[PDB]
Amino acid sequence: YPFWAQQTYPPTPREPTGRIVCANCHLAAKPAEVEVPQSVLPDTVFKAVVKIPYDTKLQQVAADGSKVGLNVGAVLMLPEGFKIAPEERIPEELKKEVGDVYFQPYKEGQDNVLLVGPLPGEQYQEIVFPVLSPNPTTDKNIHFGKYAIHLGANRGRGQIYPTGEKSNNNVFTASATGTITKIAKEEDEYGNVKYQVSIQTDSGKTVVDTIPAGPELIVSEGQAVKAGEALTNNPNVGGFGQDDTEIVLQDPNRVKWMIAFICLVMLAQLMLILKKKQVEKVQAAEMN
Amino acid sequence: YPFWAQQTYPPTPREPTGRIVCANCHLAAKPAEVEVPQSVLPDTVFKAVVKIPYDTKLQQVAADGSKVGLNVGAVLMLPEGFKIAPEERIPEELKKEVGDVYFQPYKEGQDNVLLVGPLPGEQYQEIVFPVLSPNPTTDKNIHFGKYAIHLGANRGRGQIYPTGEKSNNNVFTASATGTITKIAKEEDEYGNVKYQVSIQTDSGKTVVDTIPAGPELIVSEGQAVKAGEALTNNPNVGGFGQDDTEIVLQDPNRVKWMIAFICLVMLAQLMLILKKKQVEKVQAAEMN
Amino acid sequence: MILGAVFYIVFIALFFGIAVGIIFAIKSIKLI
Amino acid sequence: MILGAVFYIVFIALFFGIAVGIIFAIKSIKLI
Amino acid sequence: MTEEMLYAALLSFGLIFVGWGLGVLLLKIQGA
Amino acid sequence: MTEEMLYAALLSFGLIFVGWGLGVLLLKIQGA
Amino acid sequence: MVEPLLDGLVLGLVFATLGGLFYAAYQQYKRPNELGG
Amino acid sequence: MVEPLLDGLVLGLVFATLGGLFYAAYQQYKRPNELGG
Amino acid sequence: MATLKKPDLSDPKLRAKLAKGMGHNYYGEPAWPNDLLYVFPVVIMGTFACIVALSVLDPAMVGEPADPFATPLEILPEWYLYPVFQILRSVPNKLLGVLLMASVPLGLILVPFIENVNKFQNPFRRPVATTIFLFGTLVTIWLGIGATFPLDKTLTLGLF
Amino acid sequence: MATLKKPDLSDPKLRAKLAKGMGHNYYGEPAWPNDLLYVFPVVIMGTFACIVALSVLDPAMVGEPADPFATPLEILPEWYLYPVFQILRSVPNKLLGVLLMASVPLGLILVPFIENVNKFQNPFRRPVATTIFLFGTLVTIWLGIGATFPLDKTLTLGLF
Amino acid sequence: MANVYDWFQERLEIQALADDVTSKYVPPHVNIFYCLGGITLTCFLIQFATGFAMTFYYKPTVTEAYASVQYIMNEVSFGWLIRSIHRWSASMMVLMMILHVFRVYLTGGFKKPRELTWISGVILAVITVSFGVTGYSLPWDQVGYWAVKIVSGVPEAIPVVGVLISDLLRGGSSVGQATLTRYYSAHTFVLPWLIAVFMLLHFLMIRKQGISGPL
Amino acid sequence: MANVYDWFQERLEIQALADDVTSKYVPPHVNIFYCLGGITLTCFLIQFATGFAMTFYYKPTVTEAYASVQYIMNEVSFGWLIRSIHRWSASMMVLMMILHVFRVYLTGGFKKPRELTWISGVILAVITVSFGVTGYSLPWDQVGYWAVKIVSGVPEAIPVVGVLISDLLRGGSSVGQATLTRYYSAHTFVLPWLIAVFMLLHFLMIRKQGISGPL
Amino acid sequence: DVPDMGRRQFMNLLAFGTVTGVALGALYPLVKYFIPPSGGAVTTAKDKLGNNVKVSKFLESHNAGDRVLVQGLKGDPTYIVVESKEAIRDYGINAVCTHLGCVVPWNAAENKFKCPCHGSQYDETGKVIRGPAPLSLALCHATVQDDNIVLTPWTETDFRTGEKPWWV
Amino acid sequence: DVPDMGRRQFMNLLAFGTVTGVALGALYPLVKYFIPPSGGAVTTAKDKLGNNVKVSKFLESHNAGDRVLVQGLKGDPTYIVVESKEAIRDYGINAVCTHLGCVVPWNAAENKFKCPCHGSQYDETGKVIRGPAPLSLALCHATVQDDNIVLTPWTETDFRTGEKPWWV
Amino acid sequence: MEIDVLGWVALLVVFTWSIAMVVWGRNGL
Amino acid sequence: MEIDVLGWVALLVVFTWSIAMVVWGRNGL
Ligand code: HEM
Ligand code: HEM
Ligand SMILES: CC1=C(\C=C/C(C)=C/C=C/C(C)=C/C=C/C=C(C)/C=C/C=C(C)\C=C\C2=C(C)CCCC2(C)C)C(C)(C)CCC1
Repeated sequence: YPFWAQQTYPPTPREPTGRIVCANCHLAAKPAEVEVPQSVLPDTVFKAVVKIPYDTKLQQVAADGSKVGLNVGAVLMLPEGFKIAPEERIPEELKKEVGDVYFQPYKEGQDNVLLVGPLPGEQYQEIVFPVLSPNPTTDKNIHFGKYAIHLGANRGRGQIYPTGEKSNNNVFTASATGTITKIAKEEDEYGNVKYQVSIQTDSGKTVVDTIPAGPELIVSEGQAVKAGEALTNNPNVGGFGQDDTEIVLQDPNRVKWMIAFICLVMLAQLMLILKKKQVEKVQAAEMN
Repeated sequence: YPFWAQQTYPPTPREPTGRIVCANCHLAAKPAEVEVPQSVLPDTVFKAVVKIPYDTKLQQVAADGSKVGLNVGAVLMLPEGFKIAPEERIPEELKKEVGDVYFQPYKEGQDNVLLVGPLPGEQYQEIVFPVLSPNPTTDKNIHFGKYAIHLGANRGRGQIYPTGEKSNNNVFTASATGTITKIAKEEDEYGNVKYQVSIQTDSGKTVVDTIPAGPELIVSEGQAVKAGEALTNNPNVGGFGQDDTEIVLQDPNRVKWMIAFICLVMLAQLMLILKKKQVEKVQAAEMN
Repeated sequence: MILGAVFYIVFIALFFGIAVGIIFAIKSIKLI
Repeated sequence: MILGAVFYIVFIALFFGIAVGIIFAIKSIKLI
Repeated sequence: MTEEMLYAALLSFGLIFVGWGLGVLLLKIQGA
Repeated sequence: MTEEMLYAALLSFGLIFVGWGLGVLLLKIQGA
Repeated sequence: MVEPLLDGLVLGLVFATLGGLFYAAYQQYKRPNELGG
Repeated sequence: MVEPLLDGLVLGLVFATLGGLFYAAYQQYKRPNELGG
Repeated sequence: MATLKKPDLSDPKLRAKLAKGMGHNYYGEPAWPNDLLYVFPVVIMGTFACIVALSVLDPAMVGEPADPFATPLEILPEWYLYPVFQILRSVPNKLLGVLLMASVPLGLILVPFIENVNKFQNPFRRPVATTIFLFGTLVTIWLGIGATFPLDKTLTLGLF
Repeated sequence: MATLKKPDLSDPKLRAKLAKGMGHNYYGEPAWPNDLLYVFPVVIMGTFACIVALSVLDPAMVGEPADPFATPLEILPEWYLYPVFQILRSVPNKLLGVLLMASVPLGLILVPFIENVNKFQNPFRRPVATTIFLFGTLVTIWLGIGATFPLDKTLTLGLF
Repeated sequence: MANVYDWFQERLEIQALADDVTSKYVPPHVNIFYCLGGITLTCFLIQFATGFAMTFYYKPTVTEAYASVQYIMNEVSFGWLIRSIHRWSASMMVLMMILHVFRVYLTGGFKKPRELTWISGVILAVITVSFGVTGYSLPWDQVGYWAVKIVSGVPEAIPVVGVLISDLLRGGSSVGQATLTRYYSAHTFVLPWLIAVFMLLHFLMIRKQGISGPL
Repeated sequence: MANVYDWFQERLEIQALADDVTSKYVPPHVNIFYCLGGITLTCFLIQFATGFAMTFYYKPTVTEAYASVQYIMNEVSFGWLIRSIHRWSASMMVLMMILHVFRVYLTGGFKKPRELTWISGVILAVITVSFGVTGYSLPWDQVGYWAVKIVSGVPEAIPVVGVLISDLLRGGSSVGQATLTRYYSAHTFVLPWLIAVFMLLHFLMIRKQGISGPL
Repeated sequence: DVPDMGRRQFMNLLAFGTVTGVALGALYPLVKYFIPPSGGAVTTAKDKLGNNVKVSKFLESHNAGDRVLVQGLKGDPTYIVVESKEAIRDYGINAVCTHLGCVVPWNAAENKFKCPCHGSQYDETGKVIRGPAPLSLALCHATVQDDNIVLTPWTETDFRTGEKPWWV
Repeated sequence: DVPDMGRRQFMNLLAFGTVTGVALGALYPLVKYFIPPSGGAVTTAKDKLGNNVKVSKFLESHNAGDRVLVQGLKGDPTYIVVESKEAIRDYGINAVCTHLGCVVPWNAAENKFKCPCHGSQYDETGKVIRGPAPLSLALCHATVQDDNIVLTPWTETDFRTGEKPWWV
Repeated sequence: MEIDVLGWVALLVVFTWSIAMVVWGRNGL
Repeated sequence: MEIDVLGWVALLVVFTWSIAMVVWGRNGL
């Protein structure tokens, strides 16, 4: 979860390569988008939409085994002193689509990298960030310009605990290599079910191989398929996205003179072509 | 003296401006030269001549007053691991003109800045340094090239003690401003003679003004010439020079190919002019 | 989109105006 | 000085040699 | 992020035409 | 240190002449 | 890093020009000649 | 920093040329004309 | 009207040119005033305007500073480089693609030798070009788009 | 022999040129082979040789590194700058010398306007130049030498 | 006055210049796309001006390069304009030039009398792309530092020379300060001179031979 | 074979080039010193080659400039040759050019038909001296760092503009990194282009008008 | 019917004038570009290396009549004078000559600064004794404050000349 | 009497040939000039910043199955593998791909390195699993010595391929 | 917050007008 | 220690010969 990102990787969610640490545990890949407009003006509330699509009507494996809906997380990282819009200022239908979300900052001070989630899958198909542009006229190391924004979003539960052990939403190899002896089925007054399998004859050969509850097995009886294998099948309907995107923090002034300089041009251009015409005419008095 | 240079200014005799600290005490200026050849080859003994001219037959003022001959000093500073030639290697008429000189290094390690003197004026009119070029084929941060050498030489005794008080080979002002009362003449069982003068009436006015022995006075009786004045005359027939000079530490190889590449040229040039001639001739068959 | 589309129409429009207009003015005080 | 002066004389000399020489060789096997 | 490209394509292409027509049209309004 | 300049002057100047004469002389030895 | 706006800029004009290019080759290859080659 | 070798290089040629320059102006202003201006 | 001048085909000199592949700038609208003086500046000024405009509304990014230990995933070259880089990366032969690059130049030179077999300009009159051109112009674009994509829905461009 | 070609003074065209200040490269030794092909390379190659030679026997120094707090005493400019720097420093008027510098250029331009009063080349035939030239060429040198010297045996150049 | 045109006219024969310009005509198969050329050129002059403007602030040194670009953006007056224009106009030149390749080819402007022109065109083409690859990595940021890293490896595939070529390219065995050094000399001193000598032929021929003919 | 000269001759009219060269003559008042020009030129090409060689090692940055020159001398193969040649040939160009000023003047080659040539000559003159002052201080050592310090103060005497001019010159109020920056752009990108446009006129005129006449 | 010179020249003036508008338009930012960023945009002495002369073992290890350089303001080197019953002098003497500005040395003998560049001389406090230097050396206020040295513009008049400070 | 083509062509050959001699003469050093100085002219691991990985709180603060970069030799980045009963692996895996050489990442899931540049993949030790990369990743010897890490050329054969090390 | 939009239109309009102007100007293709 | 001298002479000799060659070559001034 977004929090254990923070928890495990304190000063940043992204490495120098652009990865985003999240992808260390969430092993699946599924697409993530991130729209925001092409330009904002300074001091402005504006929307940024995170997208995290997954096929709504299907289910993943849970802790113990059940077979439950699922949840989107996501860290987004806005450019320098962008921050979530202060709330008197979000206006209205926006309040509404933002919903009930928690925009938590990746470390004290960095308001511009926000963790978000675990939200529940079905209303958080798309996730809105109401955000507000800095103002380079008043914060004196914010300049106008074009800047990057990076999302990495994930949806559905992951493959490794922040503690270092495997979850059950992956798929177990087979330790050594030989002929299997026993598909037991544990369920001790707690920590539920437990398919207990093991291999043999060859050389040494009695190694034991438990495998949590909620994968399948699709490897049955007899057998010996080699060095850590098939046995499980793939529980994991989950997984992780990434997106980068540009945004220009524009200054209306630049826009204003630009527009002026253009008309100044268009005008000149017609004015020449006008001249030319007036010459095509003094010329017609020079063939005859 | 060269030694007190060292003594007062340890890590170098020259400041970033190119002065040479010596000139802080020796206040006179008289010319100093320094010749060395235009090129040396590597690993070579060669001469460097310091010059320190002064008019041999005249005399300066001494400690107490006497009226004695005088002495040349000088720090020279050769470029990187140049050093004084090792003595088996100086050869012969050179041993001879080098004479009886002490080439003392400005600090442990720097064999390439040498103090020299106090020598006595009349044989040390010119002072020879037998020196030996480094060898960039064997000392691996010595390169061929053109390098600077700087002398500053001085001759005859100076104006300030390394302790900070005046010597007697300068010329005393007059403290305040008024009418002088007394030309006394001390000589207490030691530290000899002592013309004792003083001024007055004006405002405050009794200040006392001793003046060592061996300047003149040329300010006599009555008087009042103002804010620290005339009184003494100029004892100091002494003083200090400076010289800089370039030297190339050449590599005969460069010279060898150069000479080859030239003849290669001269040859080509005659060879063209030869051709031209042979054409001026096929041409003469084309006017007639 | 809808906004550009307008501003856009008006903007060309407007210059297209000046264009045509100033031929004529320019034609009938006989300069062209 | 005395040394250059010589080496110098010989050096030009020598080329001056080749110059003149090779005109002639070059003249009388009739190339010039 | 891929419909900025679309628009751009789209109008880089379309707008040509418009300018085209528009000048051609001028052209008429004056008579070649 | 000021008689490097002397020589140089001196021969920059002189040597011209020599080359001069020397070529002129060639010139004779072949006949214009 | 990919650059959207430009990429439309490109295909846009690329095609548009390939377009008019062949379209004049035609206009021209059908009105033929004029003034005598 | 002053540079001896070059400085001779200079006067050397400067004078030497001023020299031959006036000397041809003369050679020439005394053989006059040839071929007809 | 336009403004005009008819080849004057009685002129030995012009003729001898038309002849050679070229008297071509001798007949037509005069190029002083007419096309330099008047329309030039239009093209130049417009060109400038667009580029300024572009530059103002969608300026230069500055990206991260360079890290000798990181390859950034998502590294493309500039765009006009894609096509090649496409190739370069669907061609397990190192040495090969490099030749394959080089050919774009070499080949491109070869063209007017080859295509000189005859002599028409208009591509309508010259079927075999207009194809291998259309052909290649197309592969180029398609190889282009090819890196806008991920490794291997790459050539298939993700539709087969 | 040399090799030669006499102005052909019957040619209206050459004449009309001689006329203007210039048919001058129409008569003489032919410039192909003769002077380009053969002697050029001589001049170029010699030029190179000397400079290589110079460069080898008396190479570039590298001097001390720059110190913002030290002015080095003994600082001159390059040589061809001396003359000016001389001036610059015997002219207590700041603003003046700067004009005085500037004039070398401006004045030098002025010359062919002025000296156009007549029309002879040869300076023998043109006394008044050959003087103010000789004159100035001399002051120049002398002002030059002037900084090879110390502040003020400077103009007197140390002999009065 | 005291007639100016004359003055020149006497001396230089200034006329011939005009009589030469004004005596040239435009054939009617010469339609809009015969601007592609001059546009690509226009683009390039814009490069040269904005480019040289940046040589007053850019540091081509591994510590200062990247930083300095930021200064330009950021703190120099119109830094962003200047630089951004450089950036867009690169692209417009690489493109307008592809567009002009198209009009030449489907006009067979490259055909007999003119094959030289086309050849030079292609070299211009290669030099432009190199203007391109080199410029791109002077900011010595993440994307540009890997481009030098890849494209300098490429030469190495080639068998005899190829390593040696790569070392010239990058100034040692591995991309480093020599590389940005050499890359700068390239983008700002070699390429421009090269690009001019060859636009010089490309225009000289064209002037001499006049535009291809009609379809 | 399959005749090469022809090939060109067909297309370009390559002949005219030769017929133009070979139809030019040398008058006999054209004596040795009418080499002064071409020599000054030769000198300059040597500059351009050795110069650009140094742009592959020189750092124009206040930390690395000085150090790098030392690398060139010192550690690059023939560094010393290259650099030393740059250094001597600067001087030979400033001089051979003074020598050519003399032959022009005491030939009145600058007279009527030619006053333009002389004018351009003088500008070449100024640009050369600037090649000069700027180059001299790129090693950013003691002597060169004071030259920028003095010559940049000079402009400041002038009343209205003059301060403003000095700041362009040096890139701030005081000599610093902008200065070496600007000075580099100058010596390696502005001056050379300037020097070429103006040797371009100086040679174009001369070709058009032929050498001055006899004495 | 065919328009008369005088009306071409009208239309000339219009396009050719409006074309300039474009040209200067484009020129303007380009010029402003080249005009360096103002550093004075929107204090404590410093050592050759660049360290805050800590006043106390600067009292200590220099002497009386000594005079030693120190990044002044605009970081110009400024000579701070150790006085002859030693604490500091009020004002510091800003070290650039006034000619084209080499850094001027204290000649300890002739009690006098002299520009090694082309010659100018100046007295024991500033006042311009020879030229080519126009005015005399700049000044400034030195305090002991927190035990850095703290240099302040010298705003008041020319204690050494009466009327207005030339430089402020 | 007038010399025959054939003897012009002799004299051509002589001057024109000797003129080349000059030209290549001058060319030669000029070329050698541009060919960079050999750095291999006439060892200890290093951190991103540039510090000598002190083996002991590098054991300490990375894990088991971790694999972290480190200036290898020619200072190429080299991945040093922390092994699953933790001291160090003998050899280090030199990190540049073998294609045009981006620095290749350990994909911890698929236990496999993959070049982000154009695609190539490589296994848990080196051996080249996809292309465009020709050979597999370089290697080298890692020891604990003085408690720096000390990397040595891997001179012996391709433990992962049998015959000769491609790179040495 | 759509001077921003007026913004781009301004580009579109020169692009247009420029073509437009060129064709008008030379009876254009 | 006078290849050093042969050294300079070599310069002197090209200077000479070059002039020399040029004059010979063009019946010279
Ligand atoms: C835009 C309207 C435009 C056209 C149309 C155009 C045409 C054109 C032609 C037909 C040629 C061949 C000329 C001949 O037969 O002598 C040609 C040549 C050159 N052009 Fe032009 N050109 C247009 C636009 C521009 C612009 C804006 C420039 C400005 C850079 C430009 C430049 C050039 C250049 C350079 C040549 C070189 C060949 C020559 O004869 O000068 N073009 N153009
Ligand atoms: C050395 C022997 C030499 C001579 C002599 C010489 C002469 C010369 C003349 C008379 C002119 C005027 C030409 C005319 O009337 O068309 C002239 C012009 C140029 N020169 Fe030459 N020149 C000599 C030496 C050299 C050398 C080595 C070069 C090589 C750079 C050179 C160059 C030039 C150039 C450039 C011109 C431009 C004008 C033109 O008509 O080309 N000169 N030179
Ligand atoms: C290096 C070089 C060069 C150069 C140069 C120069 C730099 C210079 C030169 C110079 C010269 C070349 C000079 C000359 C001079 C001369 C003179 C100065 C003369 C004089 C004279 C007189 C005075 C006289 C006389 C006479 C006679 C001798 C004879 C007759 C008679 C009489 C008696 C009259 C050249 C290019 C060349 C080429 C190679 C390289």
